[PDB]
Amino acid sequence: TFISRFAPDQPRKGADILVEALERQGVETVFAYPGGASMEIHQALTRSSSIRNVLPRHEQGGVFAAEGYARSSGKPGICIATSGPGATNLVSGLADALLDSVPLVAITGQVPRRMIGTDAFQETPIVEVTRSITKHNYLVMDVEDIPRIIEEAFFLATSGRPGPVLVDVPKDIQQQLAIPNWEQAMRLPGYMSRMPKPPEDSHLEQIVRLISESKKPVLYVGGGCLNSSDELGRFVELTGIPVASTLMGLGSYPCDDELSLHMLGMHGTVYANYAVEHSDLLLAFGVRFDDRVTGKLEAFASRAKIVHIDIDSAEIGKNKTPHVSVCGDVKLALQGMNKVLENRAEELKLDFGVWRNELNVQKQKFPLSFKTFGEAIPPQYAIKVLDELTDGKAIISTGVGQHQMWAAQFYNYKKPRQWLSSGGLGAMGFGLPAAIGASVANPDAIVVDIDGDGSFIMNVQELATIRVENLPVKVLLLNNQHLGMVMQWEDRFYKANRAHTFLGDPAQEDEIFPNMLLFAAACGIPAARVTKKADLREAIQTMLDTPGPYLLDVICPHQEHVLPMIPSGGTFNDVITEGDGR
Amino acid sequence: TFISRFAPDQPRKGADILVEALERQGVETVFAYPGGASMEIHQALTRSSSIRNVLPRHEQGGVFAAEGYARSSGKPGICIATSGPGATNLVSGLADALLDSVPLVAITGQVPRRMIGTDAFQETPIVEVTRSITKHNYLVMDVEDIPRIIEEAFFLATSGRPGPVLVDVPKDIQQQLAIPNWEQAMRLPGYMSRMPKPPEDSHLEQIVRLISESKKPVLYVGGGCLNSSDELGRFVELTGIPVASTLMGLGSYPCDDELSLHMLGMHGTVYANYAVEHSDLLLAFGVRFDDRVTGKLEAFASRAKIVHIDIDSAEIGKNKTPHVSVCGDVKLALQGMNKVLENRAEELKLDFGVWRNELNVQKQKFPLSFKTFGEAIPPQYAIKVLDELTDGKAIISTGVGQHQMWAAQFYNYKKPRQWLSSGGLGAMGFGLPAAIGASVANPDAIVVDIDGDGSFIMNVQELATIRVENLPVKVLLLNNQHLGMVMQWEDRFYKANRAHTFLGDPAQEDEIFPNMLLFAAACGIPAARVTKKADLREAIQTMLDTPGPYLLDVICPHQEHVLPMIPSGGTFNDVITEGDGR
Ligand SMILES: Cc1cc2nc3c(=O)[nH]c(=O)nc-3n(C[C@H](O)[C@H](O)[C@H](O)COP(=O)(O)OP(=O)(O)OC[C@H]3O[C@@H](n4cnc5c(N)ncnc54)[C@H](O)[C@@H]3O)c2cc1C
Ligand SMILES: Cc1cc2nc3c(=O)[nH]c(=O)nc-3n(C[C@H](O)[C@H](O)[C@H](O)COP(=O)(O)OP(=O)(O)OC[C@H]3O[C@@H](n4cnc5c(N)ncnc54)[C@H](O)[C@@H]3O)c2cc1C
Ligand SMILES: Cc1ncc(C[n+]2c([C@@](C)(O)OO)sc(CCOP(=O)(O)OP(=O)(O)O)c2C)c(N)n1
Ligand SMILES: Cc1ncc(C[n+]2c([C@@](C)(O)OO)sc(CCOP(=O)(O)OP(=O)(O)O)c2C)c(N)n1
Ligand SMILES: COc1nc(C)nc(NC(=O)NS(=O)(=O)c2ccccc2OCCCl)n1
Ligand SMILES: COc1nc(C)nc(NC(=O)NS(=O)(=O)c2ccccc2OCCCl)n1
Ligand SMILES: [Mg+2]
Ligand SMILES: [Mg+2]
Ligand SMILES: [Mg+2]
Ligand SMILES: [Mg+2]
Repeated sequence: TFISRFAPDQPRKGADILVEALERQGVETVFAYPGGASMEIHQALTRSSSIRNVLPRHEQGGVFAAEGYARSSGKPGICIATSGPGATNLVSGLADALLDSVPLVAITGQVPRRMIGTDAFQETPIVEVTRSITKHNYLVMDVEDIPRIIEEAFFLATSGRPGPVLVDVPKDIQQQLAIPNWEQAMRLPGYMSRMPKPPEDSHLEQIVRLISESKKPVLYVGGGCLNSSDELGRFVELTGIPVASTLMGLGSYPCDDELSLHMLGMHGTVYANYAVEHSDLLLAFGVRFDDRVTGKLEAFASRAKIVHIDIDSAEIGKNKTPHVSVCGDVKLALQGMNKVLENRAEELKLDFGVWRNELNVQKQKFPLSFKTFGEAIPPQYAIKVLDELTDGKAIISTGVGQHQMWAAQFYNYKKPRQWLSSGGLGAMGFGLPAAIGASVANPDAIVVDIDGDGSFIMNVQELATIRVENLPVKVLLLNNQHLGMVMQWEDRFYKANRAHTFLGDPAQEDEIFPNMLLFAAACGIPAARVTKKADLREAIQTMLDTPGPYLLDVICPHQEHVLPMIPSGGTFNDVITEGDGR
Repeated sequence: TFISRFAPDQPRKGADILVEALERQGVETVFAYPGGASMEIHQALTRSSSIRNVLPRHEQGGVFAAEGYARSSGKPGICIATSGPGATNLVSGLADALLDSVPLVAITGQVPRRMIGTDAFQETPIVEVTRSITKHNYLVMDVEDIPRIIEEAFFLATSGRPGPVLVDVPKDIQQQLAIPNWEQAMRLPGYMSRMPKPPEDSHLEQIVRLISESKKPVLYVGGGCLNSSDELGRFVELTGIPVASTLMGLGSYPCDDELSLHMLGMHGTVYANYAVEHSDLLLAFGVRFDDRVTGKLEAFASRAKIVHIDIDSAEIGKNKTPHVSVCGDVKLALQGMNKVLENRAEELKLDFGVWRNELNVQKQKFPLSFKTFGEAIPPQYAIKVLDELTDGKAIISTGVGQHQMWAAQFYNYKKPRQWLSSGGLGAMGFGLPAAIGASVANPDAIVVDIDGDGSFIMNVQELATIRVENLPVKVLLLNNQHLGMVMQWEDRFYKANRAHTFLGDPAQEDEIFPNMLLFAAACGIPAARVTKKADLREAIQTMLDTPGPYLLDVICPHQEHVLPMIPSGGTFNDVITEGDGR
């Protein structure tokens, strides 16, 4: 039973109605940066005792923190910005949340309703700008609609395939006095009538049947399984099917497990891509068959019966055409299939030990490998040490690039929502603000931003946020002085011709530039640099043991390449397994 | 004080709420064609005792009748159609009403809300289709919004620059029971804050000043003056400025008046186009400077100070850049200027008799002329006889083409809203259904559809409507067996090479085809054909004296050309004054 701060017959500002609408959704944290068009909302936030605001230093930091909050908790992330330049600073995070299916509610202040369309001060038609990069958006045109629209926004953001919803609120609506009606029904008849139903036994029986008739089955799990950790684990016990995971699915099935093929795709392991290449049954659970994973679509799982379980009917058959399809929640499909598998256990007699042994041969012939040069620090090794010293229990956020791939390859995530990374859009600058949101959502967890030097500097201003909010955010900065992933493609395909990928100072070519330690010092954050591989273990331990925030500048040789690599649009026969920039 | 047919606490269907919403707007006549998605609305219409439905035989006839109703009365015309093929049949009339600024409210049934977007039975996304050809449109998503949206539709259609508004009503909303709230405020804050204010004396004084300083002033009046007949007439008394009128403005100033220059433009009189060509002050009242009137914009009124009074700020300076501009209702501007002119009468001493005499010389050297060949009926002469026998008091609707021009040139409209013609879009088939709407709105008036044989056959099915509704609609069919206006351009610019402009039967080339008398006979409408000019006067008199509907098939030589003609994009020096298809 909710307790309002206003009498049921007492008129309050629309901004107070909006804040209470957030309170009634269970919101405890927002990421709000004030401006003229949203001042009323910020005043109403100070009047709330249950909602805390984390003031970022850039609205892109605000939306990315809301993402990290959401990705690490399963709850919707809430960011708030003013009109115009505040709203446009949210755009990268909105697109990021849509491509990765992250539940997000973004609220933007807007000019007064009568000023809309007149090129008013700090006016941006943000509803038009963001229509194609949000799951849905709204322009509130009356204070009476605030309870309903906020409720619909949270429902749309969190139900079905999750995504971002933007709510544009004109300033005059924030000031207008009204008595809210919290009993209004939502106006989503089409959306609600097309929400997937529980999976029928008809479809679930056929899948278990295809499993018993197959000899080379491969699980292909992705971001849709983040809430099915227990069900997927039980499913693997009952079937013994090896698990290949996408970038977004990492941790749904434990990485340090015997049946784990780890990541597949462009930078997936040789044995995971091998398994899919030669499988006869592909169980595609919570995946969208993106080009990083499949390469050439015609060659992807070319001799496999493809079972695709997805909550979005539009994804089924979008790129790869399945044989069997189930449109529904993969959590429920796993539960139904687990019952059938448990009952018919002695009848089915499932044993894929011959297939698993064929894969474990590839696993030992072509494992993930890295080279140690003198006393230089291998980035892959630094992440393995972090995994060891944190016991694989840390929440990991990343930027985008080589360090992102190494953070995916060389850390054994035991649970979903430890892995917070921008996969579909791949937005640099995500790692630091995402760690802010993850730490606020999980204040007792070890939170480490494994960042690159290009990605880290893009939103370096959020170090001030970390200090002011006294968040124990650790930064493991893999510093190669380059835009590494673009540098790698220069080496492979452009004869190592450098086109603006060096991030240091060419006048002092052998100096680490910039000095990231002084960025941390500017914000009162203790920091250190490590260069010798012998010193790396104690340096990471110091970062972990030092209470509060900490930045560890880990210098790495830039000639490292992420391996293996299947070229874009290629097949398994095109996989690159050796070579670097030396 | 309105009297509802339901108790204020009694729930009724949304369809009954919609019909009462029409009743509360003063609606007495709708033009509604039933279908599955609008059956509920039609059931609710039979329960209304104050609203009469005129069932057309085609929804295009329905919307064009709503136009004729509106154009002839100043009230909004209301048409109703079912979803899908009913809605798409409204499209030509919606575009027609937008280009001519006709107040119109179109209501379309729609599939149930949950079916929208699923390619349901008879589903058309009519709101998307018609967004660019309506002033505004709505998709009603809750039964509670019906009172507000209907009120906003009528307000938007009739206020400012009038235009069509479409309201799309899903079938489930028509069936849902609710208690309407008729006190809801409209949500048009931007539109209402930008509605033009009464004209300031600052701007009105400057215009009267420019009048006293000019020696060759020309009034240039259009469709925006249809409600300023008295004010414009008083303005002409106080200034003695000659009046040139657009196609849409005909009748605002009486045609059979001494100061009337009649129509200007592509087929305007030589003296009207002369006056504008050599004017030093152009009073552009309620006009939009379209290409038919101006020709080459740089040459149009090239040596004139241009005063443009328009209620739409977007029209001021759109094609021609004025010197002085007033954004407001021309009715109020005329009233304000009339006060100034009346007070400073002896001070201003306005006399343009020198300019008027220079124009009356052109008026006598180059008047409107037509040629009589043997006993063949000149179409121009037929319209002059109709003018005489009706004493210039008939409501005239037309199709589009040569007959439309002759109906504009050779009938002296004494008041606005006697002239109902499609000017901006120029849609053939307008004349017959427009006469239906004009007769329903003016049941004691003489209503004559001056139609062409191509235009008349397009909506010939509305003859059944005329008989069933027992409307005294007269049809003066100027039958030249051709698509005359396109034929004229073939003669002038394509060496008379015929490209599908002959409407008769080439097997029986000298037979009148089709036999329009049998179309009228099929619908129990008395009819006659006249071919000899000597018989024309009695035939028209018989048409007028015979009570009820009547069709007069007036056979005309097809080689007639509308004269004069300024070629498209030409100047006054390019005017064509002689020649035909002989
Ligand atoms: C530099 C870089 C390199 C990359 N290389 C790789 C790579 O080598 N390998 C790799 O895997 N990725 C790689 N990616 C990531 C990549 O581009 C995509 O983000 C990722 O492959 C897609 O993950 P997904 O298939 O699990 O679909 P997601 O983006 O996670 O979407 C989830 C899918 O499951 C469905 N779903 C959601 N919820 C449910 C539910 N409850 N039940 C059923 N279905 C549900 C959704 O409708 C959607 O179809 C890389 C990214 C970057 C930036
Ligand atoms: C075959 C054919 C030939 C044609 N040839 C000619 C021709 O030779 N000559 C000719 O004149 N037309 C001709 N037309 C008609 C033509 O294409 C245009 O419809 C017409 O010229 C435009 O009329 P208008 O300038 O009065 O503007 P309208 O279409 O009547 O619009 C009214 C204008 O006044 C403004 N307004 C409305 N209400 C008010 C108010 N209360 N106060 C102030 N302003 C207001 C509106 O914003 C708008 O700018 C022809 C049409 C056809 C089909
Ligand atoms: C906002 C933004 N701008 C540019 C991008 C294009 N990319 C990349 C890519 C793979 O998306 O190529 O398309 S990765 C990358 C360079 C990463 O520099 P680093 O942070 O130092 O990490 P590393 O360990 O050295 O590799 C660039 C420039 C991007 N994704 N986001
Ligand atoms: C729905 C529609 N289709 C085609 C049209 C193109 N036009 C015309 C025009 C000027 O708009 O040329 O653009 S006029 C015209 C022929 C008129 O045949 P009539 O009715 O017999 O009259 P008349 O006395 O003989 O001239 C055509 C074909 C049109 N406007 N509407
Ligand atoms: C320096 O100007 C300033 N500074 C600050 C800190 N606040 C405000 N607020 C404000 O202008 N409110 S407003 O009247 O409703 C308003 C009117 C018109 C257009 C926009 C608009 O607001 C939306 C953007 Cl501020 N203005
Ligand atoms: C021959 O079928 C028929 N005939 C007639 C005369 N009426 C109806 N009515 C009807 O189908 N109503 S509906 O259930 O709500 C409905 C459901 C789905 C899609 C559309 C739809 O209606 C909108 C278009 Cl009819 N159907
Ligand atoms: Mg080592
Ligand atoms: Mg780098
Ligand atoms: Mg004669
Ligand atoms: Mg004709």
